[PDB]
Amino acid sequence: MPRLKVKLVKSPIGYPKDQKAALKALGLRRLQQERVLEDTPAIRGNVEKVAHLVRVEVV
Amino acid sequence: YRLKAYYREGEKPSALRRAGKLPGVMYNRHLNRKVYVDLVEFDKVFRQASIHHVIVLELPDGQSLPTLVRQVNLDKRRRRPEHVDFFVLSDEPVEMYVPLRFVGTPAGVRAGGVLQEIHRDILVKVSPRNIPEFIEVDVSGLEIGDSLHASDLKLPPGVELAVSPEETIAAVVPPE
Amino acid sequence: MLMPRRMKYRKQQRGRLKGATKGGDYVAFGDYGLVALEPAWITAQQIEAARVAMVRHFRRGGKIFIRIFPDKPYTKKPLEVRMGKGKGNVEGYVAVVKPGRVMFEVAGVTEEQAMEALRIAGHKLPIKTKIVRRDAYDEAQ
Amino acid sequence: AHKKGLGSTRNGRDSQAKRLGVKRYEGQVVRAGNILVRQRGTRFKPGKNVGMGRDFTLFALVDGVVEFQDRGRLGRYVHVRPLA
RNA sequence: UCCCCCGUGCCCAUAGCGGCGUGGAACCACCCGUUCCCAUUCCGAACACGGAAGUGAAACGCGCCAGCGCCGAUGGUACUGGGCGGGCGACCGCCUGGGAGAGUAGGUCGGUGCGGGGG
RNA sequence: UCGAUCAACGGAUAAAAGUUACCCCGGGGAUAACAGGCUGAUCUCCCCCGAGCGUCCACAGCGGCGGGGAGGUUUGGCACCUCGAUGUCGGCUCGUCGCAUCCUGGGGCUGAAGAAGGUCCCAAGGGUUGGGCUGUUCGCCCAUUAAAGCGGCACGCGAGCU
RNA sequence: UCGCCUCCUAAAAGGUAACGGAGGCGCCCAAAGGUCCCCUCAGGCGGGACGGAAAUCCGCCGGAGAGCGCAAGGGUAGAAG
RNA sequence: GCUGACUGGGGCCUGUAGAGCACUGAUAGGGCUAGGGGGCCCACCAGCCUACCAAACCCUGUCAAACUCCGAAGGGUCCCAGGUGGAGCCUGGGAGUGAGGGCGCGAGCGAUAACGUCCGCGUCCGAGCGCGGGAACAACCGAGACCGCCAGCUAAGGCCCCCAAGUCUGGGCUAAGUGGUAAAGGAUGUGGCGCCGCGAAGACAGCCAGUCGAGUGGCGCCGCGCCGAAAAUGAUCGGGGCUUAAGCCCAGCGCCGAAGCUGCGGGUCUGG
Repeated sequence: MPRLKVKLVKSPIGYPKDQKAALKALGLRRLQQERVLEDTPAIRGNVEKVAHLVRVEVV
Repeated sequence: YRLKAYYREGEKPSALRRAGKLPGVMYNRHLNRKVYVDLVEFDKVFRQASIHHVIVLELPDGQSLPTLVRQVNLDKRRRRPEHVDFFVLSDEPVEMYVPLRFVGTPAGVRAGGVLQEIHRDILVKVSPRNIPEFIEVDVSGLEIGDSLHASDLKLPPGVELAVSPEETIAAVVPPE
Repeated sequence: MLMPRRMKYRKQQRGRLKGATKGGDYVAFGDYGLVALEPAWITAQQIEAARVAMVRHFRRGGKIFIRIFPDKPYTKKPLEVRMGKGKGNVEGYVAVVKPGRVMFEVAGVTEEQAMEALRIAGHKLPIKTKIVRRDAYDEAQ
Repeated sequence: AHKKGLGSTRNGRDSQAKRLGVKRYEGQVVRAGNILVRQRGTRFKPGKNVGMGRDFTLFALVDGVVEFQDRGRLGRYVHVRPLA
């Protein structure tokens, strides 16, 4: 699968718990953090949830 | 009565509306197509044609479909048409409304009263190749007391009364 | 003054005003409307006042159609009192009005008289109004 | 400092809430006994391996798996398809 | 495998109402009886028993019909998960996902499982 | 298996009401009265609509039914600083500010002949009295007056007095 | 006002406060209980001696609006009547 | 010892938003019309009429927390996947709390008042009155501060001077210092889109209508501004001062800018 590189670029301070949790699932933990992940729907499903905190990019 | 129609693919209706176009559809037992028309030109037409008179739609393949309107949905606020339903006719007999001619004026005048066009038009079964222009009434002795309802009409050839027919059509009633 | 003859319940909750009108939004009777441009509760006293002005204008003349009806009760605690101790007493009644509602309507009149009459009424109403005609308001086939 | 005088209401009651409802859903494994619905009528009618108590309560008669069923005018049935 | 009827389930009104035609050889009914079993707050009406002259009138089965009932898209709206804006407020607006209800076209005078009896 | 309006209904004793301005302690700005604050229903002022009033004639003077605001001086609503204290009416003395102006200066309409009014517009620079009655605020009254304005300053001002 | 039950408020699981809206309970039935077997409502339109506008009788039409001791809701005639 | 939050797919459960009028009520206009009022008019009891009150029924229009023929988005739950997280589950020792506050959204109360009051979901302050923005300012915007740096890149917000960075570019509006905070309502204030009147049947405005020789009027959409606008110590958009802007709308490029992120050194705790 064309893997995903997602990066946290906006602070989740003020946002809902589930969204803050969702970030953990992925494993984004600092800002500017970058991770490459599989393109599986469970991963995507979370990445849509936070779309607005993230720059998303394909690999 | 002709209108340049166009073919709508999947452009957000919003954007079409924004751009002075009027989204819509056309259908009959056989065809079903997303269309759009221009607003001000449609209105120019509809302002007269309405649902009483046929409109011929000119698509971008030169073809010219004979249609009736079946629906004008509109935005309550900014009371404008959001979307037009066009029914393309063929030959099978189709139901529609046909306008009336309120001749003269009623005799209920001394008590201040005023006419009520309860039915400007009536529902009728007709063939697409025998569509009448209008129907002719006879109002004159409509006083402050009595009225008229049912099949008291001058039904021409090609016509079938598709109402009750026992139902009130125009009654003169007291002033405010 | 202008109120129901019965109600299932005597007092009722205030609620809210989402947009639109739901219905009562097209002409239907007379040949000229007065339409709402903003939501509001309109009180019976206002409706009446407007209506009377309409008639007064084209004195005893044409016809009038009052298309909103005050079914909602309007509570208000006694004057000078503090909070609590149940809901207040019913003072009057309102008609909930939302943009694009055709509140009035007229028939058997000149456009000049009509135009004017309505305007007048629009003044008695605590909201902004517009005048209407009889366009593509003919939801038929 | 002139205090306005007030009344009373004759109203301020409701009952204890009673926790009604479906208690297991389609495809939950259940043991015999397990109550499946707490209801005030025949909102659900008892199906295969489903008993119903004096109070309309439906319950598994076997260790199985729950299936629901709408039969239009016949109503809604809860069954336990047994595994074994 | 193909008819028709008799049972008996499933789908849950597109199965229905109302109209109109049909069917008695076989089934089935209505029917003939009220001795016997069994019955009626009074009635052989119903239930039940013994029958087989008569009828398909009733009821049931099969066909046609859209007046009523039922079902019902597509399109477009409303509403809204989530993201963001305007207003002093009532409330309004843009994004991206979901998307009615009414209504228009249209459709419907049912479909099917097992077992029996008859061509 | 029985005896509970143990109903203040998870049920203090088997058994129980008042008063304190003669009052005390411990606390609270967790909670009222004064003041401020938020709010502005009420309150004061101004505006929109033009049924009608005004012999005639919607606005000289007026405005039904209704509609929209301003101000924050009323009575309140809320309980936010203050209960290890923010003295809490009115009077006097001392002022200073606002204009929605009671005189005085301009001015336009007038149902303005003159004189004198009415009404609105601009304008606080200066003025805005002495008494009787009540603690009074305010008010009514006497005699005057060009006039005898209405408010804010913790219902200005008690480490200034009463 | 103080416990208990029904409805709403309650934002389509559950739960959800206020001196919010609005009602009931502190009983009752030896048949109003167990089982077996039967039976089907309210209305409406005719028609019928005393007989109202429903006394009892007949005939059509009537899927449920009747009824189920009592408040409300749910349920229910393929019965809980 | 992988079972957690959260996520993907499947399956149930649901009666709100919206909508609807089939039930329960409310309701406008019309028709038809049981009763009743009342006129015609008599007791032989009938009978005719009613711009009166008024069931059902019909047509056309609506309303509802305690209405629903209908019904989303979402929510709850089980299964199967991902998910090693200062996740989860189990047994025990020690607590503090049991006084909340604001903001947004959804309801109630209230007056569609309150730094009001009561719940619900969320979030922050509380304990983040540490840091940047907002003139100043718990909870609005940005962002979670182990220590050090005379390094670098960004966030919100900014780039005429105070004050870091553009008196940057391209196109419009506006003439009120609007901007620099208010409504009904008024106006030949401006600008931009629309569509009709009707003009050598040459009056649109001006002197006898001829001359006059052309443009005239009327609506409808949209932007910016004007009056409506009066309170009490000295004023003011934070201040200077801004007018083809230093205002407003639309485009774009670059820079500035936090304790956010990088770089470099160090410390500590966990796991390997």
